[PDB]
Amino acid sequence: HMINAKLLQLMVEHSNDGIVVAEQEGNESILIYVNPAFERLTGYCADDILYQDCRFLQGEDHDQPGIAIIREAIREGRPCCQVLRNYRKDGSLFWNELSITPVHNEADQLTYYIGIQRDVTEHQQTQARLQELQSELVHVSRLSAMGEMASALAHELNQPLAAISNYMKGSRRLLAGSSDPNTPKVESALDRAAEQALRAGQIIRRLRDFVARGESEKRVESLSKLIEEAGALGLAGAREQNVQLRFSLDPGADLVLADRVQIQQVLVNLFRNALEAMAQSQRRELVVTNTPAADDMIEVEVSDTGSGFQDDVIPNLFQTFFTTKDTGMGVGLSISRSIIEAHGGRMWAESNASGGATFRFTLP
Amino acid sequence: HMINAKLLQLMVEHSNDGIVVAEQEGNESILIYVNPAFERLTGYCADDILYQDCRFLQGEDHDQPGIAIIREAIREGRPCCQVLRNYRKDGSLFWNELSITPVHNEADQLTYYIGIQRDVTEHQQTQARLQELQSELVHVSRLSAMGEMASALAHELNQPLAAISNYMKGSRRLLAGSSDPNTPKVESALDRAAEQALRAGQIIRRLRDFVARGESEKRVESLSKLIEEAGALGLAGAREQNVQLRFSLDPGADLVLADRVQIQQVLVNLFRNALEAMAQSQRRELVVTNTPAADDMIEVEVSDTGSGFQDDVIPNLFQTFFTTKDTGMGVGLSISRSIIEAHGGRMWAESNASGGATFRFTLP
Ligand SMILES: Cc1cc2nc3c(=O)[nH]c(=O)nc-3n(C[C@H](O)[C@H](O)[C@H](O)COP(=O)(O)O)c2cc1C
Ligand SMILES: Cc1cc2nc3c(=O)[nH]c(=O)nc-3n(C[C@H](O)[C@H](O)[C@H](O)COP(=O)(O)O)c2cc1C
Ligand SMILES: Nc1ncnc2c1ncn2[C@@H]1O[C@H](COP(=O)(O)OP(=O)(O)OP(=O)(O)O)[C@@H](O)[C@H]1O
Ligand SMILES: Nc1ncnc2c1ncn2[C@@H]1O[C@H](COP(=O)(O)OP(=O)(O)OP(=O)(O)O)[C@@H](O)[C@H]1O
Repeated sequence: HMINAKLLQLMVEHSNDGIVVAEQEGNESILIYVNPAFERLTGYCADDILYQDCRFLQGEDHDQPGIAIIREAIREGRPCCQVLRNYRKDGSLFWNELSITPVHNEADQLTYYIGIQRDVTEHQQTQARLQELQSELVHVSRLSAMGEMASALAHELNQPLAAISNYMKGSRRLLAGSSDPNTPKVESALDRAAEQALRAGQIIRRLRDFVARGESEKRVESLSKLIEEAGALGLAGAREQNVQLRFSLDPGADLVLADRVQIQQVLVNLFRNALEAMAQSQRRELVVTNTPAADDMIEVEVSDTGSGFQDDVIPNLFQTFFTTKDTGMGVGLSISRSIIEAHGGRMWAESNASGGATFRFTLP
Repeated sequence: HMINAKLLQLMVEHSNDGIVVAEQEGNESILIYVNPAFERLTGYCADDILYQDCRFLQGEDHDQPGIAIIREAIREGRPCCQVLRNYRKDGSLFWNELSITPVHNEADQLTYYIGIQRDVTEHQQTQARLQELQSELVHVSRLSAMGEMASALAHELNQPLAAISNYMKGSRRLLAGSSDPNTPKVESALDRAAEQALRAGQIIRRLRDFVARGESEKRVESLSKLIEEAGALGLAGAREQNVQLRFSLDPGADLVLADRVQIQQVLVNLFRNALEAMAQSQRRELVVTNTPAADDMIEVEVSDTGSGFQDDVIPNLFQTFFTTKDTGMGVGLSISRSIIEAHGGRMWAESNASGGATFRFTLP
């Protein structure tokens, strides 16, 4: 009609997408045409797999929810789109997105099917990794948050509880030189008061290390990889708010010794902090840069042109619970600073020439 | 090469996927064939859009990154796959996935292109909302974890600190009827000891309500909608780990009064907990069901066939910090029960007949 059928077949033959045509034979949907893209996608030759049902690509994996959906859609004659785990000739696993359209041929009085097949292995794998990274980030966020919470309340209670015990020791000394008949009752009451104060010390340390159970070591980590992993989580919104991203990396300064989950959470917090500071900024530029620093250490810098720092803010930063945000907890930077220094580096902040914020840290 | 080109054209014509053929004319890739699927996808008639470049679907939206990728891929003759913001005839926006394959016809000495076009508007939208839900979950996880923590250490310290103040009041009472010369010194020391206890009392509530700032809003919420949002986060792996999902919902008993972020986080925890319990299970079945239930309420049930509960476990459940997991906090169920009861319902647990766990809650 619009185009020669010979040309249309030529396009299908050379399409980069897997395209097959199948023929209904009872409970079989036997292949009657496959294009070279389908031969590459599946690793099979056309002369081998023709005139049998495509379900052989599943091989052994039959507990897939999409299989029943396809069978019902074929039984109803309606099209369908499902993702299945298929296996190529060499046995390698790929996820195959099947777009199947049942078509009825009047000339044959027979039912055919056209299937467009696309490899979504790369989509499934990066998505599955993001769910790992999302659950990993949530887990370490909750653990470290209560960790900073526990050390904060412990240190802030350290002074009043110690004062209580000091007043007990002083009162007991005053009561030592006493002959009053009620003195032993007072001394016993002061004893139990001292015990309860010490027990409060026991309690806070007990619930502190209940959320600190499970701690890690360090390993060789690629900065490129962890910057990309942290960016996938923390920088997902740059395009919608027009933040210009620049990752300036040093190939000579790419491998560091770091525990990947702690540096991930530092960068996620820095990335999110930077996006928030640039919400109302006219210039929106985020730069990440690595250089060797200290004496045979390596420094990573993340600078923004965001809302920046008032004169009083910078020295109140990296301090537990300090925040300028209505809903901020002010623990992100405090946890981050402790993490970088525990890795053998230093972490600090400064205003940049554009009125924004610059954070630096070093890693070995 | 295996089927008649007329039959192959018949399949392309009736494919549920948009399939077009274009012809290179300098910097133009003019349409020479579109199938009815593309006419429905684009809302245009074939007689209208033939023999012009498909770029009219972009309209004015030319600040799309895929346009440069497609233009260069066409210039190089290599295939490409990009998603673009296109607008149909009525002006409504849809996201279009373009698989373009440049093909060379020797008979013409001309370059053609075959394009498979599918509407991915829903995929892009559910993914963008999923990115929102992930950041939303991280935010409230850290907030609520320190929130249930703030009440936790306060409740465990409530007894020793109250005892300290009571022993101060009792000691002062004993010292009232005393003539010993050192008594006024003792009384003054006991006063400051009591003051430090009260100051420690202030401290825990102060650091408690620093994380209680954003805590107290409610709203009308759809259970169907929030179950799907929670499922997107918590149940993302059911298909890939072969968990059978069944949501048996009643549309007449679907709308409840609930604060959506807190119930979402309750469900996310239940969904992840259920997947973990079925990690080593031979039968993997997850059932979510809503029914009318109480004198004013509607009940939602989440049942699994997972590892279930040892005989001693259930009575320590819904209790803060009780966990059977090496890395667990044991606050999820505790936070969940407080959230559901604050929303006017009740929450409890029981073992099911398959050896797994069943959780129920009700909402108005
Ligand atoms: C045109 C067409 C193409 C198909 N391609 C594939 C495929 O590439 N991989 C696959 O695992 N199943 C594929 N299937 C699905 C199988 O043909 C089969 O219908 C499905 O596994 C469910 O059928 P069953 O319930 O009889 O197993 C395709 C089906 C049709 C109609
Ligand atoms: C076969 C084919 C189909 C195309 N279909 C679409 C389409 O449906 N929507 C769209 O926005 N662009 C589509 N394009 C892309 C445009 O034709 C154009 O190449 C693109 O906008 C980049 O070229 P330009 O930089 O000259 O605009 C298609 C291209 C080809 C070759
Ligand atoms: N990129 C930045 N630009 C400007 N100010 C920043 C930037 N990053 C952090 N800050 C400042 O640091 C303060 C503390 O931030 P921090 O990361 O510790 O926590 P937060 O963002 O307030 O809260 P939360 O713990 O919920 O993430 C913020 O209130 C803000 O004033
Ligand atoms: N669906 C379930 N099947 C079996 N056991 C479960 C299920 N849901 C919860 N549990 C049990 O309840 C215990 C407490 O769970 P809870 O939700 O309070 O926290 P958690 O999963 O241990 O930790 P976190 O709060 O960090 O997620 C778990 O250790 C687990 O043994």
